[PDB]
Amino acid sequence: DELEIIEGMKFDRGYISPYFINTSKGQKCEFQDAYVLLSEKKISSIQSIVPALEIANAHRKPLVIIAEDVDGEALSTLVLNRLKVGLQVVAVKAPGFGDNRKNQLKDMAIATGGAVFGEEGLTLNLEDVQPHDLGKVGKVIVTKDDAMLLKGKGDKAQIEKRIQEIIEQLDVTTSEYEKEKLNERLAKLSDGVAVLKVGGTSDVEVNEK
Amino acid sequence: VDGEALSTLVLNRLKVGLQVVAVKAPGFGDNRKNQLKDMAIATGGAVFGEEGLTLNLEDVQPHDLGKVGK
Amino acid sequence: GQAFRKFLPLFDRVLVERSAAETVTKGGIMLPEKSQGKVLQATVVAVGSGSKGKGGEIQPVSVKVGDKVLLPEYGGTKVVLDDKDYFLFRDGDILGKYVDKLAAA
Amino acid sequence: GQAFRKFLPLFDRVLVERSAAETVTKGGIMLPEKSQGKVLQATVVAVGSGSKGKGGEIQPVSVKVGDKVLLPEYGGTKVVLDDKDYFLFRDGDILGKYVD
Amino acid sequence: GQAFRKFLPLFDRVLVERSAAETVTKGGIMLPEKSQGKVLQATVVAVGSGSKGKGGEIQPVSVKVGDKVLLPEYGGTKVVLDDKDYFLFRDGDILGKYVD
Amino acid sequence: GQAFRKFLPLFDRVLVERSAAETVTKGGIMLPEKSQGKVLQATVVAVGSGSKGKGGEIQPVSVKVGDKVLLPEYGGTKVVLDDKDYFLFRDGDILGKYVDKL
Repeated sequence: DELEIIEGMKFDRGYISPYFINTSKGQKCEFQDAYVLLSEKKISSIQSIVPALEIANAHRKPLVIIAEDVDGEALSTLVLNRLKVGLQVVAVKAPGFGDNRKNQLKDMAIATGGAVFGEEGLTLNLEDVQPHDLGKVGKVIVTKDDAMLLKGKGDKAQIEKRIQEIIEQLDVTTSEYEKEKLNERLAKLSDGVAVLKVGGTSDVEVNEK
Repeated sequence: VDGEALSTLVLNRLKVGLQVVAVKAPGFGDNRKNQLKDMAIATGGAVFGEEGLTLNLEDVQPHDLGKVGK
Repeated sequence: GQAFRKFLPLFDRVLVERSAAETVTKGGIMLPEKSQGKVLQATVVAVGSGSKGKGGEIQPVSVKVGDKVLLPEYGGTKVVLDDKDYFLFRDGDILGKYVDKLAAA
Repeated sequence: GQAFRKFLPLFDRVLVERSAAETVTKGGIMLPEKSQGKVLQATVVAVGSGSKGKGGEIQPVSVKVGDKVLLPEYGGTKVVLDDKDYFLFRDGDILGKYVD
Repeated sequence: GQAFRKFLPLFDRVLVERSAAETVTKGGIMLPEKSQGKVLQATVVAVGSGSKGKGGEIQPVSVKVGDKVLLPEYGGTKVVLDDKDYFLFRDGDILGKYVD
Repeated sequence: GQAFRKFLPLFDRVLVERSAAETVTKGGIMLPEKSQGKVLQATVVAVGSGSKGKGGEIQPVSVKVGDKVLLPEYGGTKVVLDDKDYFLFRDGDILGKYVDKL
């Protein structure tokens, strides 16, 4: 048996490009006191991405970008400014399903303090950002496979509101789709959840135990 | 209630706490008309949308259309 | 012909600033940024020398700078000066002028 | 050229007010406010200086202000004035004048 | 009418050099050379004799050489002189001249 | 108006020799439009009398024979003389003349 305790914001998506790597040991990009940008839409274009980087270089902080995808010319700006004037940026794919992604990115928005870009209703566009529209996190670690965000700052009342919302969701939720728990574990992290990995030498043993 | 209307309702709800709420009609085809006339007559008068006697949503008055309590 | 922000429009062209469209409607209630159209009220800020045609001599444009004017919803090209938005129209395309003074009382 | 409600139409253009649409037609029978619809009779309320193109000199528009006139069903652009609806047409587009 | 790099544009046509576009915008952040555009500021470098029309005598083009000028985003055709890129427009198509 | 290989172009028309056209293929491979060939360099070899219009008298064409000239990528129609390829353009369609003397 092993007890693992998770706290933070973990999800299974990795940097889009190898050029983002910072550590050379492990091949990770490791950041602290970072900003986070959250885009519900794809980021291909330049004109939507650039102010978000100017605002980052202004306040001399590393930037993590989470999006449906980041590619076209945007990615080119990202790894050019990364490779030539050691700017601290990474870009990663949205946790990814379809309609689930909206709740996940809005979760990360609420946790890290800040707002999601792209179309919900009231649309905030990527061209007009302010530092209070981003996100702020104690630490960030990214690999080829997975992304972890740590010590994100936001309204604790509003986050506990969020968890109170998801539990009251799942409890009445005649569902074979357990991702609501996968959501709930995330927004509970850095308050925390404990996973109990049970051992044994054979499946039947593992199930009885 | 959706499109641009809902967009006005929120975000403008999130402003110097004025209270608005919007809800779907009890619904289900031809029944909803009879239900809305019920709530109309109950709160005392109420008509909008297509018609017997036609009242349009652009032309409202403070005595409209029925009232109310809680 | 007279210019604006170091920009002189050519032949028939008139440059105008669209006056900012309403965010707080009547009484006190604000509306979302998508519900506004292109706003069709505009002040003119620059003017071309005029159209050489309908003669042999140049014919000057029918509006003076600083006039309030009513645009059509179509047929106009955006230009940006000092990171601000202005719009460029043919003199013929403009529909109406708002007037500065009354005749009788 | 003459104007209306601080609005002067340019070159060829004429501004008109559409005259109010029928509620008790012919047989004594009333109609709903949605049943029509753009009215093709209109009184002129403003006029442009005229079209520069028809010589070297300006040619003034063929209608004077305050005339009753018959519009086409398609052309012309809506304008709103404090806070009422008026419509704007080219002088050529207008079909007819009512005389008196 | 006046020419450039042994090239004289004909009738109404104007030849211009597009002035080199931004690599380091505003703040401090660099951009890829082709990213998503054509730059719409350009200096004129050659000029045609004129269109001759609207009369019987030639009418010269409305811009002189060496003016700063604002192009439209669609028209004009590319031409290459001494392995460098220049662009060719009708005099009417040009939107604006920059004054000192 | 002056002619070439027993061919005289009419009204507004100019006959020109184009330096080889095909850009769409290289060698054996296909190419993506670059501005692949928006503009052709060519020397003029024949000329029409001129366009009767803008007056009552004929107005002669704006280029003389033997000039170097820049064609548009579109418009012109092929003609063949002594089994060689030449191309025919309107005087208006021509974009530019190359000059020979500062």
